Amino acid sequence: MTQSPSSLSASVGDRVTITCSASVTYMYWYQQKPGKAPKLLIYDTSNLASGVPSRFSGSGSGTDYTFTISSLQPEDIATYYCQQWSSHIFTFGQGTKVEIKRTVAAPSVFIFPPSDEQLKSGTASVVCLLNNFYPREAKVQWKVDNALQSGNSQESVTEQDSKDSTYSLSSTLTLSKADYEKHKVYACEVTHQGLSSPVTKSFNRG
Amino acid sequence: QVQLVQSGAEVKKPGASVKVSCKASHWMHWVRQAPGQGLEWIGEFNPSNGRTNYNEKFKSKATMTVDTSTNTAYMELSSLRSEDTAVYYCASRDYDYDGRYFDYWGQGTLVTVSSASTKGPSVFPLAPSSKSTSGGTAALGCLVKDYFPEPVTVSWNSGALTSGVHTFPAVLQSSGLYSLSSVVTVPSSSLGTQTYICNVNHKPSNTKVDKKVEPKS
Repeated sequence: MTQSPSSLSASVGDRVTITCSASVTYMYWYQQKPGKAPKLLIYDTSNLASGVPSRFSGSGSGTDYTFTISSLQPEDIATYYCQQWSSHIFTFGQGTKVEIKRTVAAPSVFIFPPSDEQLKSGTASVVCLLNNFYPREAKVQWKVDNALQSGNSQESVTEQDSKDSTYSLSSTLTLSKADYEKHKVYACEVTHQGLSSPVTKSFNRG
Repeated sequence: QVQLVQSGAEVKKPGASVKVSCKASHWMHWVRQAPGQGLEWIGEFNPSNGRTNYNEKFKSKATMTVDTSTNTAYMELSSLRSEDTAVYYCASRDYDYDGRYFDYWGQGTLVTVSSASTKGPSVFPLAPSSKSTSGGTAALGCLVKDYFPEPVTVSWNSGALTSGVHTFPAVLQSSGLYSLSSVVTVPSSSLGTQTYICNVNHKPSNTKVDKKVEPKS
C-alpha cells in the first residue's frame, strides 16, 4: 500500500485529489484534524459518512483508489488516511497532509523574558514567538550579547490554523542563572518571506 | 448522542503490562497511532457478547475484553516494548436516521513504554508586555518544562477559553526531559481586567499545576 501525495498545498476552491494504490475489497477515507482523533469521511469506497459535505467524494476499482475534495475549504486542513479492507483485515495508508495556499503573511514577532519564578530556581528561559505567518518556512536565530547561539534552544510549530490558514512558531533558549547574569542583550532574529528585512526582537538584562 | 471515553495516560516499563479502558457514555475497534508506524489496526470485538478478531501482529500480546453490564471495553497489552509507545483508540461505527454510516472514536490514551522516571512539570509564565503586543492583541502564555512522559494537557482559566489558544507540539530538552508551550492571544484591553491561568495536567505523575500569568513591563 502507498498513498500519494504525502503532502499537498492548494488554494481555497481548488479541486484536490489523493490516490492510494493497492487484493482490496473496499477503501475507507479518514480525516484527522489537529489534534483530534480521526473521523470517517468515506466508507465502502464511494459513500459519504453521516453529515459529510457533498464536496467530498471517493471512487476506485481493484488496486487504484481516489479521494476528491471538489472545492477545498479552510476547515478541510488536516491529514487524510486511506484504509483498505478485506478479509477481516484493516490497514492504513501513510497519510496526506493538506494545507491551504494563501497570500504571504509576515509573522508578528514577540519575545518573553524569563519569569522571576524561574530565575529564582537557577535557570533562565527566553521565549520567542512568531505568530500567524505563511508560508511555513522561516529562519530563527538566537543571539546573546551578539553571539549566535547553538544548542541551548528548541522550537516547535503549530499545524496550519483553519481560521486564517497561518502557522505559529515557539522557540525556547535556556541558560543557567549564572550564565544569564553574565550577559546583557537577549535577541531572536527572524527571517521570513513576508518580512521586508530581518526583524530583531530583543531585551536587556541579567 | 453516543460518546466513547477512555482511561488516562500511562507509563510502563518494558516487559510490563498495561490496560486501557473505553466506556460508552456494530463491532468495535481498537486502533493505535504510533511513532513511525502510523495508524495500526489491533483488532475488533462484538460489544454484545465479547467475541474477538485480532490483527495477527497483535494476537500474542493483546487481549480484548468487554463488560456488557457497564458498557466498558478493555484492551490489555503485555510484554511491552518501545515500539508500543502510542496513542491507543477505541472506536465504533453506526448509521444515522437515514442509513448513512458514521464513526466515533475515544479521545485516545497515550501509553509510554519507558524505564525512565516520571517527572512532573515546571510551569512558568510567559508574561504579556509591550514586547508581546501586536496592535490591539497581546500574547501571553505558559512554558511547561522538565516533564516526563507525555502528555501534558493545557487548558486556560475555567477550561472554556479555547479560541486564540495555541498549544505547541512537545519538544525535547538538552536533558531529554520534555517541554512545551501554550500561548493565548487576547484583546489588549482585557489584560486589565481578566486574570489568566494556565492549567497544566500531567496524568502520569498525578499532578496538576495552576499558574497565574501576570503582565510585566
